[PDB]
Amino acid sequence: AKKHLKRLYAPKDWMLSKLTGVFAPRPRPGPHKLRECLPLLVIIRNRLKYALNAREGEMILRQGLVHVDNHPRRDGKYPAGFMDVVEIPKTGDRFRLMYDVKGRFALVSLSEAEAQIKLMKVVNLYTATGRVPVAVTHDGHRIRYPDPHTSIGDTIVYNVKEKKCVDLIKNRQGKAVIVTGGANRGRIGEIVKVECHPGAFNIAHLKDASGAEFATRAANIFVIGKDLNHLQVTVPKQQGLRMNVIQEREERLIAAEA
Amino acid sequence: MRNYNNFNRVWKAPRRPFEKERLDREMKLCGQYGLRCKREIWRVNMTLSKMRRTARLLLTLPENHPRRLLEGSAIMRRCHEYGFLDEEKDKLDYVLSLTVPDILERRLQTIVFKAGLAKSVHHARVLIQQRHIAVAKQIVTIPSFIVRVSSERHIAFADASPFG
Amino acid sequence: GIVRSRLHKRKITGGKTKIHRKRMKAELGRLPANTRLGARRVSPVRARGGNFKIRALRLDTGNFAWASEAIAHRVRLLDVVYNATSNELVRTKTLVKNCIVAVDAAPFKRWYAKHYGIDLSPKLQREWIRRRRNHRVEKAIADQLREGRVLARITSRPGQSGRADGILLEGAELQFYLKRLE
RNA sequence: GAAGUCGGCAAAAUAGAUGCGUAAGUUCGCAAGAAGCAUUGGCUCUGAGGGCAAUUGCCAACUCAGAACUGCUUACGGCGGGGAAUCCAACUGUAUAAUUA
RNA sequence: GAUCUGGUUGAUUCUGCCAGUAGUCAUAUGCUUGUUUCAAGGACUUAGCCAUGCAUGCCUCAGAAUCACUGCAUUUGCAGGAAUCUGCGCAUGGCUCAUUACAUCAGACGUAAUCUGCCGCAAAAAUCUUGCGGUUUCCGCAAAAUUGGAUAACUUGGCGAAACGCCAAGCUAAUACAUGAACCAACCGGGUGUUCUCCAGUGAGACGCCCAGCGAAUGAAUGACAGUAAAACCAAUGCCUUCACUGGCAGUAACACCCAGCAGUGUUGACUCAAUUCAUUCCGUGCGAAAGCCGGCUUGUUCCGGCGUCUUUUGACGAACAACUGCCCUAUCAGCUGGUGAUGGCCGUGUAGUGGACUGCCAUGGCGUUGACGGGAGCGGGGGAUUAGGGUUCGAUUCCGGAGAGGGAGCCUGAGAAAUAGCUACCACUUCUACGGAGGGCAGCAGGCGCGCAAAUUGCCCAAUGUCAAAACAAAACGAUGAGGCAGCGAAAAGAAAUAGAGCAUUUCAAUGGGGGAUAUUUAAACCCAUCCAAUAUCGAGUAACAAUUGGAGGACAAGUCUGGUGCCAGCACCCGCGGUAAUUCCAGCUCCAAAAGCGUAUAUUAA
RNA sequence: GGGCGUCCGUGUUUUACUGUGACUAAAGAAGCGUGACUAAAGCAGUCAUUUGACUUGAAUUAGAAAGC
Repeated sequence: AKKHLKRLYAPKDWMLSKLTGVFAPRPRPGPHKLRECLPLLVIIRNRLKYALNAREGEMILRQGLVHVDNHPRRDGKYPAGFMDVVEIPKTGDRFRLMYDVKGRFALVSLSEAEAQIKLMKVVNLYTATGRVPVAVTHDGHRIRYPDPHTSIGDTIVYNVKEKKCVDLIKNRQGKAVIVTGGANRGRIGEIVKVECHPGAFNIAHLKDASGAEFATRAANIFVIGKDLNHLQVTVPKQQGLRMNVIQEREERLIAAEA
Repeated sequence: MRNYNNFNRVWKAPRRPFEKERLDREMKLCGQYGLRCKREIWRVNMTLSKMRRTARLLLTLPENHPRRLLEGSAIMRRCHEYGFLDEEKDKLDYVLSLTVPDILERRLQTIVFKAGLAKSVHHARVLIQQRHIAVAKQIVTIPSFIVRVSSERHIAFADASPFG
Repeated sequence: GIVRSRLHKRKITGGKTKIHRKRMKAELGRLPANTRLGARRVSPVRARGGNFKIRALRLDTGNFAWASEAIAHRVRLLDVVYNATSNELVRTKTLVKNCIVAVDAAPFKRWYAKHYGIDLSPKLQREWIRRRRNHRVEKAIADQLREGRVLARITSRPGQSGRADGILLEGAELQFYLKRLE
């Protein structure tokens, strides 16, 4: 039962210098998995800069000033992974935690009304005691009495304010999907088709905007909206697109002139 | 332990310790560029070899191969800056022909002497450590500072020096 | 103590495994609890997540099911008749799963009369009439019920669960053991 | 515990059966029961080993193995001490009836 | 830079090795050192032995305060709070490489074969209690549930040489432990009354009675379907039609009202699984609304807020099992395994679970020249050196994985241990004693002995990075942290770069930091670096005595047919060869050579 | 009346090799950007002009065999 987590063994995305510490904050079990999550401490301290130290971590957190999912969280070791909503009421900033292209956590800012909305993938669907059906979201919510249509692989648009499930999204043929995990992270596109493969991974072909093709294991697919033109969340400023590596570079030279 | 700070070699001693052909070529460079030691030669042999060697690898490669464009242009840019090469020359074959003087001509010691702020190169090397030369508003005490070609206009003298 | 690992065994090829490790607590055998007929005894053991499993030293009554009728009844264990592993376990009477047993049989009679009216309220008489139809009872059973002892096969695992529960044997196997028994 | 004595002479010792185990040397046959370790009673049971007659029925005579319980005061007769080497004769045999085998 | 050179012959051309030289975060050692930046540092031999100190504990507004404790005190007390019970943690971190070749490990799969505290999302109507009166220790009226006895600190007596050693008796708490809650309060069922209410016996209706909660046990059912389109005969039953069971298939999910659709349909690649129903069970080895706490209050017999806890459940952080491919040298190791498990089978047992893991019976298999078995060296890898390429080698060491705490074994507690700064024992060592006894475990960080070619301070600090925790900070009131960080020691390696510049005699025009020092900056504090020699006002170098060394000068190999001394001596020389009286080689002086704050030598390794 | 999608019932090909693609810890190595005064490093910083801006940067590649 390990407790400490070392820098070099922390995931690279927390983006913490090899020098300047032996350890990284180890996230507790929680909604999101260890290897894919960003602790609150790394959010306020390293990302938002509201705290220059871990000492100022508890100063800010243990006061419960920093909300995720409407609930005040006291723990800097709390994992907040993806689709999460991190609100700070004091300053009045609002963040969705979505993946950036290039496979990194980016904090999307969003309007007051859109922080109500949280949409979560259906990881499992089972029957509870007394025939209650339940759906276990990628997030970790157990959601009782979902839509009678929900199935594994579908997103449940979930209102975090009033606690209820609003409309869902299936997954078939073309539907906008953000890739989560496995080298295509953040890259968005329709499903062109899905390979079957009983007893093993389903490899799932996608198409970004402006055409391009790539695959993932279908457990990295997260549905969003009916068409790639309509998406029920706000994606980062580079939507799903990868630029060619030679176009990325020569645009950092032209801009380098100022 | 547990301290991850990467260090590396910048230079290499040659096989065949003394060949009168090389030693001759050495001294002829030491006196001309005002160098302290052979060590400072063997250094521009390795930064030139490393540079040269990746030019071969990329060159053996097919044209338009994604490394040859991106990684190939970047070696070919940085040699236009620093003025190892002339802005007239872009084949990437030219990188593959360079010589120890090209990188020594570009060393702040010779340039302060070439720019004419000093008698030859011994005045220039002392006059840098004496802290008087500044590159652009920045006092630069290292003789081996390689002078980017955009920065060869700005040298003049320090403002904390006698001379300002 | 007792260990479940493989570290002491000859490899397929016949050589010795050289043990570089010490024993672990994740490998354990709790001596057998050899159950027997008698007044109920129990020693509770706490195991591998804080869960208790009840060893039954010496249990008697036990709870027996009559399949094809979908029932059960709480009935003394009279005797341990047969066992497929050792013959000693019969002399000694150890109760282990899939032992065979003689069972008091008496409440099954009372159930089979209370249900079908047959002894081996006119609203409830006709119900009997309705339950008769579609239904028949193997002689070999009802012939055992007259005696008031029915061959059973104890289904619970009495060392782990701390209780002896079983089924009354049927004809497909009831004829196998009766022969195999005498 | 061989100090006895020419010398372990005489005495003691070993000991049945079953299982495991067994060196150098060798003419490959042996050495070998090498050396050495362990088991053994009484009682109540269980398994295996067959014949005959028309799957079933009836029957004789013994042996071996296994278990539970219980006991030893180690307790008839009978019955090898063993190991390391040298000399001689290859071996079994014969041979001074009445001092020499 | 895909490079070679000296030594076999009188000469030659070969084979062919020795010697040469270039690395090495490769270690040692020798001589030498001005300044800076970032670094390894008791691994190699003993996983040897250790004096002494520290190395984990943690409390808020929110679990228990008569300290016969300290402050304030016209309020019944509020403000700290030393200890002590209680809850959590000590199973992590640190160190170390002894063991170890279908083990461990890497990449890739699996648990549908399982346990999983803390943490996230959720679930929750089992229960005849309490008071008053009476009274049969039982009815009857009543409803904010006003439950119980004991323990520590503490006091009294104290035992003992001592001891992270103990004994009586007397007090008193709980979120410790033990008890326990009816109406509020629903829906859904199984079995049934010698029960009465009806209409003609597969009758319906009421009422009575025993049972109907999550979880666990056994048993039974469900956990779908798919290879066909009409008709009619019988009983029931529906519906239509009549007046009547009268005539008859129009209509069309089901169902005998109180719910006219409150489940006719869980999930997988696949399940004896999820879940539901029926029958018997569950006696502690499960289940409280902690009969718990402090805050709001505009307010109290349903005001409100944030914590604490039980049982159930499923995600997550994990645990433990299995093993698809691959891993050094040896045949002067060829057969290995099955007495007493060897490979498989059957019913069990044991386990958290699968399994010869184990008991009984049965079979005779299983492995091996594609190297089993045995032996030798070894923690595995990410990786490092060196390499044109291909390779050869190293990997005790920071990150992941495994193992151990002197040797062995056993175990308690717990969600997790076969734990060692936890217990029990034996062995080998050892420390106190009043002689009766009681102790110890540095492969934690410093440091000691020993060993060796071989390796630093018994230093400061939690400021940062993390961890545990009852925990924010501050306010009388800053948790521990030898993990970690900081400096000391430190020519292992790695970067930058001084020891002069300007116009052989001279002569003199500046310039610099080594060093000194600072209103200070730095830092937790101090250091080091950087900034500075006036900003009104502060140091300084000329034989630059502030003085560069280590190896060489016949050849390979760059540099003397100098001068002394020695005479096959002493010594040099990696190899070849020098020295026996004019020595290009020894010992010296001068002279030049290579590298240079660095340079020889030894052994190991790579290229050659 | 024909046609796709789904599920089920009834009536024959792989592998090496190669191309592409998934799936894969960081440190290390190769590499982009960047005047930490240079360099060994680092992942930073740069800019206005103040009471923030850059949607700030932190690219990308290799990494036996086996497995998909």
